[PDB]
Parts: sequence; structure tokens; C-alpha cells
Amino acid sequence: SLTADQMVSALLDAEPPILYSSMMGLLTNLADRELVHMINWAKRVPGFVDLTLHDQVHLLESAWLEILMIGLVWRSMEHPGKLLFAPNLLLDRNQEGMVEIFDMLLATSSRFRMMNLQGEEFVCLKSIILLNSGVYLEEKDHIHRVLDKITDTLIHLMAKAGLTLQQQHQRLAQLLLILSHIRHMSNKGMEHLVPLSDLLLEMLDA
Amino acid sequence: LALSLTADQMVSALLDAEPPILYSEYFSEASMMGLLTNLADRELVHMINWAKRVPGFVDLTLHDQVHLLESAWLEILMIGLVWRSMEHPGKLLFAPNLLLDRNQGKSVEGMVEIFDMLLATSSRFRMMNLQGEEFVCLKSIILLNSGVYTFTLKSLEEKDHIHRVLDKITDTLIHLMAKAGLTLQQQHQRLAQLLLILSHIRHMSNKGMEHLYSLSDLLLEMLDAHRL
Ligand SMILES: CCCN1CC[C@@H](COc2ccc([C@@H]3c4ccc(O)cc4CC4(CC4)N3C(=O)c3ccccc3)cc2)C1
Ligand SMILES: CCCN1CC[C@@H](COc2ccc([C@@H]3c4ccc(O)cc4CC4(CC4)N3C(=O)c3ccccc3)cc2)C1
Repeated sequence: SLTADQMVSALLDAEPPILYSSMMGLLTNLADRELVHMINWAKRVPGFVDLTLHDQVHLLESAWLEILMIGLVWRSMEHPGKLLFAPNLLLDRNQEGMVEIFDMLLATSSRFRMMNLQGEEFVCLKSIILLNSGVYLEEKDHIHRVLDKITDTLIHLMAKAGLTLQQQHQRLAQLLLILSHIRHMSNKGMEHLVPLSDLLLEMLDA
Repeated sequence: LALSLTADQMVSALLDAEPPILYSEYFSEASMMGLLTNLADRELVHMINWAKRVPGFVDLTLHDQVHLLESAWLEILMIGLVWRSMEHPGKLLFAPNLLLDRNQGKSVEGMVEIFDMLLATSSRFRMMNLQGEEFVCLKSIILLNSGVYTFTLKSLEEKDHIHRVLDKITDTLIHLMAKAGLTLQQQHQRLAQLLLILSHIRHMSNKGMEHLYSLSDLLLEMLDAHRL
């Protein structure tokens, strides 16, 4: 029922912290710690907790890598040619099979700068990834009504910046089309790298 | 020219550029994959002729036309297949004479997973009553979008052109929806629903590439036509 402004506010307040840091051992350990904070960020995505724990775990399981990636890209925009994994972990391109995904993450940062992605826009993109990455009946309806509620919020945000309706649906399309690339990097990321379901449930206890 | 097209003129060109539906040869579990590979192989030739007719596409360099098609060709086959199958619940219409069900897919190692994912996309389009004009817009977006992030001054010019053309197709999708009577919220919501499905088609494409591995040269040579 929330308004677009209240939607934004709740998402902005739910942002997880930036965490701090043998390269792959460091990156795995950092990703494990971020995942915990992702779970509690997910709880605060409005509409998410209305789902069953089984649906909650299905979405998180299908989207966690995409979420770590778009968050990496978001904090790496002001660091051209480099990924800011952690504030004490800034790697560039020279830092088997890694450089292709690293090249893809950089081009994602480059695209975010080209579009001048806004923070408000970013937290809507993350929520869309959470609810959409796994949607493929009452549950789906709800997921799609909330995805619809987030669409309404992205348009409001753009209208508030003074964009014409033409520029609004154009920018919305451009933002949602980046999600395919992020899905693509996640797929390629999964290849390059007890069930995660059971760990995801356990994290949902705190 | 492509950027001066109206929405209707964009729909019209996309519809006219549509490739024909092909058939399989005039069956068993053992020959299934040879038939599907023959089909894809012939469809690809026609896919090239279709892409050359998507407004703005031939304004690109050859090398960039190849890149876009290497990146999108499987997604385009799949979205074509899903569209053909929309009106056959539980079934994929690879060709009018090659309609397969989940069980026939179970026959191959790893196939049913892709097959269940393709079948759900088809039911999702069905639930949305996807129109033909929106379909040809979605397939064009896949063509121009799928590789635009895996590419010089010249390359910057190229990507800017692609995103301008992708904007015109977005104006065209919205024009269709307003033409279909939709309110301005529903227009934005349906546009988003359609473009999020493309994420799932990408997902299917990559899982599909792993199954097919479990072409650059060819594309240039269908694209790099002489003028004789
Ligand atoms: C048993 C518990 C299971 N966990 C869950 C899966 C299992 C390892 O998952 C992991 C392991 C490492 C990562 C990092 C990481 C960390 C933090 C970040 O913000 C972002 C990223 C980005 C990422 C995803 C591409 N990555 C890389 O290194 C990288 C590789 C190639 C090119 C560029 C970057 C992410 C997830 C351990
Ligand atoms: C030099 C070129 C080399 N060729 C070009 C690539 C190389 C074969 O690639 C191929 C081979 C087969 C296909 C079919 C096919 C055919 C027609 C169609 O319209 C759509 C599809 C969809 C598709 C992609 C999922 N598929 C399957 O069977 C299938 C698998 C798992 C579950 C369900 C279906 C598509 C591409 C040989």
C-alpha cells in the first residue's frame, strides 16, 4: 500500500553496510559475510516476508550472486577500471577464468556511469533482482504485484527528476535491460566458481 | 532512416522482416537431436536475413553485427520457439511437424531442465496474452541488447546508436500498449514485465549453451554479403 516515496525510504534505510576484507579465500570469506547482511536486507524489502520461507529461500537462492554483483558494481563506479570489493580490497584488471567476468563487471560500472545511475534507482534495481530472478499462484501474483509496485516507484522517481514520460519509459527500459547482463554475469560467475537452501533458512532465524 | 521511423512504421518493418516458420524433415528418440540441430542450423540462415532488416542494424560495422548475433542467436531461437509454443500448453512446437512434450525431452541428459524453463516462459506469455507486435519488438531488443556490454571512438559511436535504436523500440512497445487501450500505469508495468522475462531468456540461453557444449566465421559469411 506504500507510496513511491515510502517505498524508496524503506529501501534506502534497508541498505546493508559495506564490509571489510589467497585472493579467492579473501573473496569467498567476504561474500559469506555479505550474504548474512543480504538476508536481513531481504527481510526489509517490502512484501518479501509475506512469502513462505520456502518461497523466500527460493528467491534468495536464485538471486544472491546477482545481488553481490550489482552491489559491487555500485560501489565501484567512482573507481574506473577497478572493483571495490571492500574499502581495503581494491583490485584492478591484472589482479583462471576471472578476467572475463571482471571485464563484464567493469563494463557494468561503465554503463552505470554512462547512465548516471541514482542511489534511489539502484535500490529499486536490487529489489527487482530479488523478486524476479526466481519467479520462473497466489505467491506469483503477490511477487508480480510488488514488482509492479517497484515499477511505479522507478517512474515516480524519474518524473520527480523532471523527465518526460518519453524519457521515463526509455530510462526504465535501459535500467531493466542491464538486469539481463547481470543475470548473464551471474550465470558465468556460477560456472567459474550441504545445500544453500538449508544455510539460507538458518540465516533467516536471526 | 531507422531513427526517423514512427512507431507504426517500426512495427511494420519488424513484421515484414519476420522469418518464415521452418519444418523438420519428413521419428525416434535417437534421431531427435539431429533433427533439432538441423532445424536450428537452417533457422540461423533466416535469422541473419531477419537481423539485416531490423532498423539500424546494418548501420553497424560488420564486426559489431557479428558480435551481436553471436551473443543473441540462442536467445532468439528460444524466444521464437516459446512464441510458437504459446498456444500449445505443456508442449514445444519446434516445427509444425515437430511438436514435443516433456517426456520426450526426458530422453536426453540435462534437457528436461531447459525444457521446463522454456515451457514456463511460454505459459507466462500465454498468461500475459503476448501480441505478435510485442513479440517482434522483444526479439529485436534481444538482438541489439544481448551483446552491447561485451564490446575506441568508433565503438562508442556504435553503442550510442544501438541504445538510440533500443529507445525507439521502447517507444514502439509503449505505443502498442496505449493503442491496446492500456492506462499509463499498465503501460509501464507491462513494459517492465516483458523486459524482465528477457532476463529469464538470457538465463535459459546460458544454461542452454552449457547443454549444447556438454560460428563467428559462419555469421560473417552470411552477413558479409557481396553486392553482386
Ligand atoms: C559455503 C557458502 C557459499 N558461499 C557462497 C558461494 C561460495 C563462494 O561464493 C562467492 C565467492 C566469491 C565471490 C566474489 C565477490 C565477493 C564479494 C562481493 O561483494 C562481490 C563478489 C563478485 C564475485 C561474484 C563475482 N566474486 C569474485 O571473486 C570474482 C570472480 C571473477 C571476477 C570478478 C570477481 C562471490 C561469491 C561460498
Ligand atoms: C555452425 C552452427 C552450429 N550449429 C548451430 C549451433 C549448433 C546447434 O545449436 C542448437 C542445437 C539445438 C537447438 C534446439 C532448438 C532448435 C530450433 C529452435 O527454433 C529452437 C531450439 C531451442 C533449443 C535451444 C534450446 N534446442 C533444443 O534442442 C533443446 C535443448 C534442451 C531443452 C529443450 C530444447 C538450438 C541450437 C550447431
